[PDB]
Amino acid sequence: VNPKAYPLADAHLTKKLLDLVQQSCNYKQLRKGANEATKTLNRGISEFIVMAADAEPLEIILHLPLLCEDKNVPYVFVRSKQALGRACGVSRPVIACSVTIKEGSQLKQQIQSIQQSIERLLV
Amino acid sequence: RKHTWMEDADSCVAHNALECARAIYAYALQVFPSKKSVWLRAAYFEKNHRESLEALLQRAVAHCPKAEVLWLMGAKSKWLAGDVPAARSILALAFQANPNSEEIWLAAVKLESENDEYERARRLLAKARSSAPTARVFMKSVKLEWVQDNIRAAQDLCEEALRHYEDFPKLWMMKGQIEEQKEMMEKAREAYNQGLKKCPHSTPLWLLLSRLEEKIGQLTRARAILEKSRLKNPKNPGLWLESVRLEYRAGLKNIANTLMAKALQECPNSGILWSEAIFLEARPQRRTKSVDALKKCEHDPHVLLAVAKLFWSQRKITKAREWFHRTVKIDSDLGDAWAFFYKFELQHGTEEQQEEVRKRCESAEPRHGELWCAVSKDIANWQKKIGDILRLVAGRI
Amino acid sequence: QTWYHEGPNSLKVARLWIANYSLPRAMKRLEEARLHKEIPETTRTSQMQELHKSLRSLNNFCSQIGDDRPISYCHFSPNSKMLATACWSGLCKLWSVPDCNLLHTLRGHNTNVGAIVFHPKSTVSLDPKDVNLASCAADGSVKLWSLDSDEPVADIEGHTVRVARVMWHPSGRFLGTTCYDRSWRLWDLEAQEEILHQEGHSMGVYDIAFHQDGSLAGTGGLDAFGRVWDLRTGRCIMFLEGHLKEIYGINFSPNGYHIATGSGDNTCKVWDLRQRRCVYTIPAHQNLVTGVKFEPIHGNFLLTGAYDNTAKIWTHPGWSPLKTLAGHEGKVMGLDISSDGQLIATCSYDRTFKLWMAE
Amino acid sequence: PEIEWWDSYIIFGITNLVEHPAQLNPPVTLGVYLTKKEQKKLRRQTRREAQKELQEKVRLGLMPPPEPKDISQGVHISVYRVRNLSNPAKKFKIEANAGQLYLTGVVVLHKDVNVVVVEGGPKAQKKFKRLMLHRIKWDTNKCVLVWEGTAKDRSFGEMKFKQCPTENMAREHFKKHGAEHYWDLALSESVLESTD
Repeated sequence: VNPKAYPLADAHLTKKLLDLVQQSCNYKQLRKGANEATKTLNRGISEFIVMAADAEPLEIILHLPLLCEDKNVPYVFVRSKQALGRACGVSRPVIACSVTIKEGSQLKQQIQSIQQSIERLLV
Repeated sequence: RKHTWMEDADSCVAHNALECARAIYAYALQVFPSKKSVWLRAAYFEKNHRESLEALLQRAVAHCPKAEVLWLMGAKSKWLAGDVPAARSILALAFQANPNSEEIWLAAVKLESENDEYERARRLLAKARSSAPTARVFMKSVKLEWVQDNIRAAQDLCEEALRHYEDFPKLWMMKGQIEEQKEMMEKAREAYNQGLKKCPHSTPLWLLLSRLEEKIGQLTRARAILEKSRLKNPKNPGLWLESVRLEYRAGLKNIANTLMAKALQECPNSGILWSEAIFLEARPQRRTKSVDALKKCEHDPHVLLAVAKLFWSQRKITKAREWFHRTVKIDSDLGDAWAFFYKFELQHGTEEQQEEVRKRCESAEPRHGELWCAVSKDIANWQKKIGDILRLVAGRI
Repeated sequence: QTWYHEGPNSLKVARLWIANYSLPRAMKRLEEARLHKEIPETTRTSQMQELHKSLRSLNNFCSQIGDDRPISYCHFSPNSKMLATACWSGLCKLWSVPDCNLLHTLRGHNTNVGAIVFHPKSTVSLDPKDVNLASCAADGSVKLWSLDSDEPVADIEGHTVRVARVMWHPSGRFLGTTCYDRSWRLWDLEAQEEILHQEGHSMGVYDIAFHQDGSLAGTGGLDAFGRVWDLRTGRCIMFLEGHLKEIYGINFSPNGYHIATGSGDNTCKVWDLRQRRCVYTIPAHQNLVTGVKFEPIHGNFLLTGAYDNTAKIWTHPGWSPLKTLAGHEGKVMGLDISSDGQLIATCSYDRTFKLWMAE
Repeated sequence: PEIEWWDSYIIFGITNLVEHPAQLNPPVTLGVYLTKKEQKKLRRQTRREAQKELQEKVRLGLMPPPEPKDISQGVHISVYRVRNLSNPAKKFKIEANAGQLYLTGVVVLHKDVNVVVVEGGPKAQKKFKRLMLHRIKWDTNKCVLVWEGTAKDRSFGEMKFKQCPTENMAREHFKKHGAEHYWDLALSESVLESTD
C-alpha cells in the first residue's frame, strides 16, 4: 500500500467501515467525493472521514487527515477505493466518504464504535 | 380571585394603558392584604408606569410587614429620585423593623459607600459582621476596605474570609484580586490555586488563576492550569472559552481553531463558544459560522451580539442595528451586547441612537457581560454609575 | 524449532564487551540489593510513604506546545538537563526542563517521528558535538543527533521497515531498534554498524529496551509475546506471555527481577525474571497502554501511559493506583521520568508536553 | 538474591550465534457495496426472470398455472463499581444482564463497595454498560465503570452473585478465578473516592 496513507486498517476493520459507510449512505448520512468530504470537514458536521490508499496520486487525499487534525475527527485510509467501488451506487470506487452524524441514526452508536476503533490504529 | 385580578392588571398594563391597571392593582391591594410578591409586582408596575412609586413603597412598608425586598425597592427609589440621606434614614427605619442583617445591612453599607463618610460604612460592615457574619457580608467588607486603598487591614479581612469561608470561592477570589493589586504576584497565584483546590469547582477563581499565570509570563503553566480547570469541572464552557482565548492570543491559530472545534463538539449549545467561533472564523466564512451558530444556539444574546459585530464589520449598519435591537429585545441585561450596541450607535448613527442605547442601559442594568465584568469588578470603577460603565465598555471595543 | 545461524566476529566482540561491562554492573546491583535488604523495615516503609506522598501530590505544569503535530514520544535527558520530544512531524525538539523552553531542535526527518530516546550517558559523559540522541521515523531510519548542532548524523541503513522505537544501551556503545520486519536490530556506536538482528517475534517489534545492568534486553510488538533476549548469545528464555494485544511499551525496572511490559489490552504486566512468570497484571487504564516508563535508581514506582487523557503512576511493586497524572487532552503517547525522580514528562496527542512536579 | 538468571547463565556463554526462538503466532470472504442503477437493473432483470421461470415451469405441461391476478480471539471484560448495588432489582438485573448477554462474570458485594465484573462479546459488554449506566437508575448510591479492557478468554463460568462481608474474602474469591487485581483496583478507586 501507500506509506503516506496513515492509518491502515485490517481486513475486518475495512469490512466494518464499508458496512458503516453503506449504512450511512443508504440512510442519507454519507457524502462521497473529495470536495464533499472537505466541505463536511470544514463545516464541522462530519463524524468520520475515510480516505483511499489506492489513489493516483495519493496526495489529493493528503489534506483529509490534516483536516482531521483541524476538527478533531478520526481518519482512516481504505487500502483501495475499490472497497467502496460501488459505495452508494457509485460505479467508480469511492475514496472520500465523509460519514456525517445522522439524527437518531439506526447505527449511530455503531458508527461511534467504528470511530473508537479508528482512533487506536494511529499510534 | 386576587391572583386573577393581579393577572388582569398585568394584562391591562401590558396591553393598552396604565391608569386602569394601577386602579386594579390598588383595588387588589386595598381589598385584602397579600404577600410580598403582589407588593413587589405593584412596585414594579409603579416604577415602570416618582410620587406614585414612593406612595406605593410607603403603602407596602406600612401595610406589609417583614418585606425586605419592598423596603429595599423603596430605599432605591428614594436614593434614585428623592434624596440620598432620606434613603439612608428610610433604610435605618427599615432596619429597626427587620432585625436581620442579611440584606438591609448590606444595602445600608452600599448606600453609605456610594456616598461620602466611608467610616460609617466600615462601622456598618463591622456591625453586620459582629451581628450575623456571612461570606457575602465579609466579601462586601473586603471590597469596601479595598476600594479605598490596598491596606493590610483589607488583606487581613480577606484572609479571615478565606479562613472562615474556604468552601466559598468568592472570598478566595477577593483575596487573589487584593494580592494581585500589590507588587507581588506569586501570592495571588497561590491564593487562586488554594481557591481552585478548595472549592474544588471554581470557574472565576480558575479564570483569574489562568489570567495571572498568562499575564505574568510562562504561559505554559497557564495552559496547564486551563487544562486542569477544564478537566476538573469537567468540560466547562467558560474554561474552554478561556483556553481558546489564550490559544488565540498567541501565534497558535491552528491550535485555537482546534480548541474552538473541540469546544463546539463538547458543548454546541454555548453562546460564548459560538461567538468565539464566529469571531475567530474568516471574513468570507463568517456568514456560514453565524448561520450555524443561529441554527445550533437560537435566541442567544451572545450569538446575536456576534452577528451584530459581523454585520458591523461587513459595512452593514442597518443590519447591525437590527441585530443589536434583537439582542436587546432577547436579553437586555447583557453587558457585551449593550456595549456593542452602544459602539454601533456611536460609530454609525446620530445622537438619538446613542441616547436610546443609554436609556436601555439605564433602564435594565447590564450584568454578566464580557466587557461589563472587566470594569465592574475593578476597585477603580466599583462605586460608579451604569452610564459611565456603559460608555467605558463601548469605548474599549 | 529454534534454528541457529553464525554471526560475525565483531558481534561476538561486542557481546563479550557487553558481558564484561554488565557483570560488574550486575555485581554492584546485587550488592546494592543486599544493602537495601539489610535496611530495617521501618526506614524502608517511611521512605516508601514519603515517595507515595511525593508522587500523590504530582501536579502537571509547564505544558509547553511543541508544534502543530501531536507529540508521539518523549525522553528525559540524564542529570535532569532537558527533555527530547518527538512529535508526528519531522522535527525532534528538546525542551529545557523544567523551564519548558525549546532549544536546538534536532530536525532532519521526513515521515512521522517515533521514539527519540537520548543516550543514558549523553549529558553525563558524552560530548554535545558528538552523537547524543537517537531518533527514528515512520520509515526505516535510525538517525543520530547532537544536542547543540540541530543537524542529524550518518544513520544506519540496516532497517527497511517501520522503526517504531529505539533505545540506546546503558553502556553507551550499543542501541536497540524495534523494527516492523519481524525482528529487532542492535546497532553499535563504536563499530558504527548493526551488530545483530534478533527475530524473537513472528510480528514486528514495537518497543525494545535493555535492562538496568545491560545484560538482558526486553522486546515486544504485534506478536503479543515479550522476549527478553540476553546480549551474550541471544537465547531468550524469559518469554513474557499473557497479553492478548500488541505490546507497545517496554520498561525495565532497576531491580534485577521486575520487568514492566505495556500492551494494548488495558493492562500492564509486571513480570519477574528469577521465576519466569507474570507477578502482577495491573489495570492501570482502560485504553490501549502504549507509553510506559520505569523508575529511577531508587526503584519505587512506574509511570504507565495509555491512549486516554491520563497516565497512572503506580507503585513498584504493589500494582496500586497511587497517582493518576491526568490533565492532558489527547492520547498519552510517550512518557519518561528524569534521572532525579522529581520530574516526569508525559507526551500526549494534544500537541503539548507537561511535567508532573511534586507540590 | 545472589545474582540474576542471565548473569548466572552468562557467568562464559557469549558467542556469535544469531537465532530466532519461539516462532509462534499471536492469539477473507467479505463483500462490498452495490450501485443504485445496478440495483434497478437487477430488480428489473430478476422480476423478468422470475416471470419467465414461472411461465416455463407452469406452461410446459407439468402443472397448470393459476389465473392471472465470538468469545475467542479477544473478549471484552468490564468492571464497574457501585456504592449500593445490593438492590435486588439492580443486583438481579446486573447478574441477569451478564447471564443473558453471556457476560460470564461475578457480582461481589461488600461494605459500600460493589464490584460487578462482566466478560463477553463487545456488543454484549456495550449493552451491559448502556444498561448499567443509563437504564439502571440507582438513586448517594451511584454506579460507575472502573475499567474496561480486552482479555484472551473468559475468567468466570457464569454470573454468580457472590457475597463477602470483608474485603479479604472477596479478594480471595477473585483470586480463585484470577481477577484479584481488578478487585484491588476497584477497592483503591473506592477508597480514593471516599477520601477525596
